[PDB]
Amino acid sequence: ADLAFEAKSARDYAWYDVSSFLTYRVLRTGELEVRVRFSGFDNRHDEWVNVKTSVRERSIPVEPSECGRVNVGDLLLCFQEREDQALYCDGHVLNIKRGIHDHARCNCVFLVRYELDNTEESLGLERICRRPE
Ligand SMILES: [Zn+2]
Repeated sequence: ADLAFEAKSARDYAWYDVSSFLTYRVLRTGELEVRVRFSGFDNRHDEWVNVKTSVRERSIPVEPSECGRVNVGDLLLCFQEREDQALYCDGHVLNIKRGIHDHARCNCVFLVRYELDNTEESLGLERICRRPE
């Protein structure tokens, strides 16, 4: 499979799936930014994003069978749903409460610390994605 990517928006600090890269530019600080096209979406969404900070290989869904590779301290992309918006943003696993289950569905409860505002939330596997490698 080909490398796929996600990019961090400087508007909301959330990660979004990238369809294609249109162009690049060098700020007079020497810092590299690329123009990205976002997945399944209008083209006023196009954004300049920093290459090193805001572009990375796409996050990976975790099957119930592999819920055991997610440990504490681990970095995850977490589906954060709040007062009317739902963003995918970084968080780290503070605690894991293992449940009894099988291949079909995971019922483990992961307590996550969101990186930005530092709030916390308890997520299930169905709402997180792991980092490659
Ligand atoms: Zn589990």
